[PDB]
Amino acid sequence: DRVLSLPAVSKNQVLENVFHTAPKAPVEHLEKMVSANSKVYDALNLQSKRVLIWQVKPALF
Amino acid sequence: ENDVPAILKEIDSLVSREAVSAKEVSDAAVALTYLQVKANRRLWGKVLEKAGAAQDYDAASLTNLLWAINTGGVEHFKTVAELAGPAVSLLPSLSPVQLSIVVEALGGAGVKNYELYNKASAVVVSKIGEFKPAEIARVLYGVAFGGVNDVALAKAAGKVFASTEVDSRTAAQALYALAKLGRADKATVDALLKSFKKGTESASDAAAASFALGSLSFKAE
Repeated sequence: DRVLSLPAVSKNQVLENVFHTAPKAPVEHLEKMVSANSKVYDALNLQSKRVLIWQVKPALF
Repeated sequence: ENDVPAILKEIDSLVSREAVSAKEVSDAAVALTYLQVKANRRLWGKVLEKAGAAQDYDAASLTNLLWAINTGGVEHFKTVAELAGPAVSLLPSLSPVQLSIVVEALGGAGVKNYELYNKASAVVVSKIGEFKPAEIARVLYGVAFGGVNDVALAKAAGKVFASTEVDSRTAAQALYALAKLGRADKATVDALLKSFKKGTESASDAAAASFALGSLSFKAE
């Protein structure tokens, strides 16, 4: 019964209690806000090819 | 150095920026009538686009704008009829010489604002001596063409046109206002009809007195 003197908690159960959650990448905040601010650029810039300024305030000609 | 199309591009870049105020959009409109810019419609469109966006409006910039809209012959009902919001809030703040330009421009465009012309006729009969004869005709042109059949003003204007004889252009505006009201008062049409052989300078007021006489069916002059 030498196995009953070994630590009963497995090496697996250490690696799933220490590494419980997949950690958040540093770059996943950049490349997720950048793709969402690229829609703020598109709609709201005045130099974009798809501005909403002629759709929401139609021009007086 | 006398640059008229190069000053249109300098006016175009004044009203194409982001935070044009009332005074900068008044004077852009005033400069487009003195320059007689009927050919460029988009430049007149950029001015009335900023004229709806402009939020503060003192007494002098509202009447300079409304003069320029009326004199320039530019009409956009949405822009001009929402300029009656500044006017009913600046109405005790307005000069008697300035209230004639507001009500003539808002009336001549057809702005259906009964709160404006009720308060702007009650002012012009509370101070009837304070208004020169050209100003009582401009208010009368406005209240008539704004859809108000105010005969209280048309009597008080008729007592002024009998006491003092008026200019030719002053009378023909007053005839045109009484023609739309459909009044045909012999006491006041003939008091305004004597102003038309001292020499008239425009043909627009000879043609409008022509229209106003025939619509009331008086006879030619």
